[PDB]
Amino acid sequence: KETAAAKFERQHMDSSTSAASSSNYCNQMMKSRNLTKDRCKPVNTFVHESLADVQAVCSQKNVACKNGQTNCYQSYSTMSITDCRETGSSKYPNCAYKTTQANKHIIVACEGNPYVPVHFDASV
Repeated sequence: KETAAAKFERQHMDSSTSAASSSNYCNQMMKSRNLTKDRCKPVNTFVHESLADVQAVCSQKNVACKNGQTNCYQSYSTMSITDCRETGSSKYPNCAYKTTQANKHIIVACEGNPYVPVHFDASV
């Protein structure tokens, strides 16, 4: 059954692009990563870095997660991220997203051994 660590990679990693390059990125990626299968996931972030650099955040700065959990970590560095937010025209199964490209610090929740990212908490 898909592990939380593999789910994190499927929902949030895009190491094969340095940034989104068209306003269609989100529409394409959300669908291809199967995030719109049962319903339109309202918001999702993609990280354009190597997985190794993202797993390493689990050893960077410890911060409370937005929900008060103490297993969150904030990247020491800014990262290339694409934010995808549902549009007013989004209608299941035709989920429609606005693509935003930015460079920010990321916040993830880590668990297990090896200790790796399992949830994308926020970009700051």
